[PDB]
Amino acid sequence: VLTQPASVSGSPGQSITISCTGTSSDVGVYNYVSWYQQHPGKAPKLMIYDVSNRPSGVSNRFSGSKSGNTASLTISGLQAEDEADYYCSSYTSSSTLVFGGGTKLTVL
Amino acid sequence: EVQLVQSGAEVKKPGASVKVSCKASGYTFTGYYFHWVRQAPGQGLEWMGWINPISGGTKYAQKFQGWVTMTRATSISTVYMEVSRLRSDDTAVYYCARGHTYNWNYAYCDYWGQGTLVTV
Amino acid sequence: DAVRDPQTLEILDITPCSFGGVSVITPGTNTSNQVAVLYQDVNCTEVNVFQTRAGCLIGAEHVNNSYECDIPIGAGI
Amino acid sequence: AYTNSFTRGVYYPDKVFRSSVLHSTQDLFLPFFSNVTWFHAIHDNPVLPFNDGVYFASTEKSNIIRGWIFGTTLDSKTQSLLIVNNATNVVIKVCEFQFCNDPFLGVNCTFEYVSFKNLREFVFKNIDGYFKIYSKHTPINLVRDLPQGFSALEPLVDLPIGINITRFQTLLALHAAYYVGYLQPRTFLLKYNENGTITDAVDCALDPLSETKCTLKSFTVEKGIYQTSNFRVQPTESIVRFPNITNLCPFGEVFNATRFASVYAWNRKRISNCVADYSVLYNSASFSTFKCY
Amino acid sequence: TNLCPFGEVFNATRFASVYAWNRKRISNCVADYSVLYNSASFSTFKCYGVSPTKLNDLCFTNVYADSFVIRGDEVRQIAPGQTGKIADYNYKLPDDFTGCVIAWNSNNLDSKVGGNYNYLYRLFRKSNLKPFERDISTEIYQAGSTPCNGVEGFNCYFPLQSYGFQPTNGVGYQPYRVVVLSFELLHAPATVCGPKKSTNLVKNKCVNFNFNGLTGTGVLTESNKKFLPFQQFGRDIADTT
Amino acid sequence: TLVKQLSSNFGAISSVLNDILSRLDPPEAEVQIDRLITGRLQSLQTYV
Ligand SMILES: *[C@@H]1O[C@H](CO)[C@@H](O)[C@H](O)[C@H]1NC(C)=O
Ligand SMILES: *[C@@H]1O[C@H](CO)[C@@H](O)[C@H](O)[C@H]1NC(C)=O
Ligand SMILES: *[C@@H]1O[C@H](CO)[C@@H](O)[C@H](O)[C@H]1NC(C)=O
Ligand SMILES: *[C@@H]1O[C@H](CO)[C@@H](O)[C@H](O)[C@H]1NC(C)=O
Ligand SMILES: *[C@@H]1O[C@H](CO)[C@@H](O)[C@H](O)[C@H]1NC(C)=O
Ligand SMILES: *[C@@H]1O[C@H](CO)[C@@H](O)[C@H](O)[C@H]1NC(C)=O
Ligand SMILES: *[C@@H]1O[C@H](CO)[C@@H](O)[C@H](O)[C@H]1NC(C)=O
Repeated sequence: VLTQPASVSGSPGQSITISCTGTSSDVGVYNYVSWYQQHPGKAPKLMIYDVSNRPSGVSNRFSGSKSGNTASLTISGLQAEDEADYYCSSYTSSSTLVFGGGTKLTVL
Repeated sequence: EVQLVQSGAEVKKPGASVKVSCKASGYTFTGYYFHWVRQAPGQGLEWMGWINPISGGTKYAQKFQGWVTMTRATSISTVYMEVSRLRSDDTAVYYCARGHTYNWNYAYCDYWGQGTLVTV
Repeated sequence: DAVRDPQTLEILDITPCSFGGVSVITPGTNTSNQVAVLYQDVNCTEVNVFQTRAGCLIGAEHVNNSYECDIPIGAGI
Repeated sequence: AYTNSFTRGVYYPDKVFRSSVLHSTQDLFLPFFSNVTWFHAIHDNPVLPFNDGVYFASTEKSNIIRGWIFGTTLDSKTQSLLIVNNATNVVIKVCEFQFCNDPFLGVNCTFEYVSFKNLREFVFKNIDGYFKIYSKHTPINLVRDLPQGFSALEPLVDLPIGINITRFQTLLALHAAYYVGYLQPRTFLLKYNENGTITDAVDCALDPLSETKCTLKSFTVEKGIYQTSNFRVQPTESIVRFPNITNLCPFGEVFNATRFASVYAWNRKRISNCVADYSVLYNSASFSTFKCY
Repeated sequence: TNLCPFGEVFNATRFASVYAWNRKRISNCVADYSVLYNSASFSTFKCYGVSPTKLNDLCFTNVYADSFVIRGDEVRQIAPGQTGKIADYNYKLPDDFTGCVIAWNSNNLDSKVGGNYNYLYRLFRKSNLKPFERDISTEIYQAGSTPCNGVEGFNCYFPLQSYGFQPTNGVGYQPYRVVVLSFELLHAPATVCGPKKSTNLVKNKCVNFNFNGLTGTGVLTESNKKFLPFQQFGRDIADTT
Repeated sequence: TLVKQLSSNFGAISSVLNDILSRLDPPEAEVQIDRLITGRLQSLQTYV
């Protein structure tokens, strides 16, 4: 339902961004975006809830944003252990949870 | 701390059914929804539905309506998810995940189980 | 006694609603079951009707002939 | 069809012996000379409201009226009190009965009990979940209507059923006219004779002479002028005025604050000029303690 | 001769939750409350209108028995004119309450490891609960605009929630059983009388009498006052017997 | 008039003195009684 780039790459120490595009029934206000990080061979963990809020133990270099019907995840000071699949997720139609297609982040 | 322990990996034939279990601990079992999310190999996350341990209220994903059943046993703190009439496209890692208890909400699945691989 | 309207600054007087005692004028029930009713200290408005200084008297017929007093009502009636 | 209740629907208000006395009591009685709806059982068993209590009367020659049903829906969804006098058997049940679309008699229970020429008067009333039944059977010689006269009804049964009763229906024996009135919290002056039998009564709200009789506590009034009551004009309608404003109170930042100061350095926030909704907190039910004076 | 089955009530093996609070109408017994009173196994025993000792030797016409399981912290709420969760949405004694209320610790019986998910309590409602108003309805109340359609949702989930009852909790956070007595008086004769033994009656002498709890001093003589069958007492102008 | 007054509660739980005493302990019965004493005392003074 939500659209993400299939791949994003960057070098250690750089900033990368991951886009998430939805509609007025999901990402458009009233709406709140979440982000999941899925390390290779592991379950997803919550990374961002409520557009930009971090659970405890999530570093400040992960930041979320939302503008209209789009959202973004910014990762500053990129590390090797950031190599993971990233999923945006959002509430839809005041009925259902939807996901993005996933972005594989690779570290060069 | 929240723990979700799922049943082991399964293989099925097309046309068969599979029932996956998710054992919960480390919180008030009934006080929170359980989500099921699946992931086909090398593919994205697909929301399957939610179950309320109180009474047993469910809502499924529209695409699985008529062949997914979610149940719970409150005595053992276990949620079950059954899929019937399986096809090769149902080959996935099946995750249970613990969420909030207010139905209409964003970011439902907070604490995820280890995942059950089912191959069809 | 009076209040200023909180929305529109005018002064309103508050006069408590009309009330008054009720008397029933009756010959003994050993004679008749019929009665006349006096509404004390009111006008024949709020309430065979005769307005007197005593109040509004209903049920009694007003007669021109004077007589010796029987059941007294008030102010010479 | 309607009729004149005359002086009917008077029952013993309690179980105390009294004699040679005029006793003033307030209870649910049938108002004197009120209208009662007249139903026919010749050549008629609708559902009537119960209101606060019901007077029921019938005239009999062949014992056609054989029961009563009391409840809200009378359809197996709720508990419904059922009284059946089949032949010589007063049977009372309070089950969630499935009643017929048209209940009649041919010629989750909490309780069960088993025991024109005839005027059979009844009073059915509910106080704090107690279903009180009064009745009086008396010989009559009248077909047309309720006979005129006075006769008090004794209580027979008091059932602690705890049923919410808003409607009722009758049960007719099919191979006897009946009336429905309603009770009101009327004050009556009841006259008990030397044998403790109620022989007469005054409805205190029937007319000014009755009001006189009740004021003087007598059935007989000497000639004169009497002060009996006080008239008041009643209000019509309400007027609400408050200042037209819209600003809200920042209770959010107070209660949901992220930082609190210690007790000795206790903080203060003067607040004014709001619209306040305290019920959001009151019913929040997230507070271990909430008291004030 | 018959006695009150208090055994099966108090010593019961199973209790219902507060919202689905049970009732047992009891009548026609000989009652000994002192067996409980002096049992000294009860953490709390209070009531209003009657001292225990004085009620033991007294007759009553009708009594009810109600029981449930609440939290320690909230025990105080079972009293006339209280506020809180239970007072508002689960149970509310009438102000002029004349019954008797009892509670003891049952951490050894009702609590279980991992948290007992049995007992429930109602949370929200549009209004206050009337006296003895039971609400078993699990209907999803709708405080919003969108239709509810039964499903649990973004508006007002079940007004029913289960305690935790972990045994590892504090004092106030452990279940305390409760049994609410009710004592009411009507015109019907007192059926549930105390363990008192009658004496013979002596006529035409000044005596200290007690008939079904009704006391006084006077001379008892035969009379020709013809009581109706439903009448038990006659009265003087002074409202004395 | 004097006689009838005895039957008033004057805010006590009962006009009947024995019914208070037979149901309440002294610390509570005293309160109820004081209400009746006040009422009755007042009644006599009026009559006199
Ligand atoms: C009053 O009426 C009675 C009839 O009940 C009669 O005997 C008596 O003489 C009457 N008295 C007067 C003075 O009218
Ligand atoms: C009754 O009202 C009229 C006006 O309709 C007035 O002329 C008259 O003086 C009033 N009488 C009394 C005594 O209030
Ligand atoms: C009395 O007579 C006069 C005529 O002289 C008339 O106007 C008036 O209405 C009469 N009043 C009564 C009380 O009958
Ligand atoms: C009773 O019914 C009659 C019509 O038969 C009607 O004139 C009268 O106003 C009614 N009275 C009351 C008090 O309902
Ligand atoms: C009346 O009904 C009861 C069932 O409630 C039945 O036992 C009885 O036999 C019936 N009739 C007679 C006359 O016995
Ligand atoms: C009381 O009853 C008897 C009949 O047993 C009768 O003789 C007497 O007249 C009655 N008294 C009254 C007040 O009617
Ligand atoms: C009440 O209403 C009008 C707006 O229509 C406004 O001019 C006036 O100031 C208001 N009064 C108060 C006290 O706010």
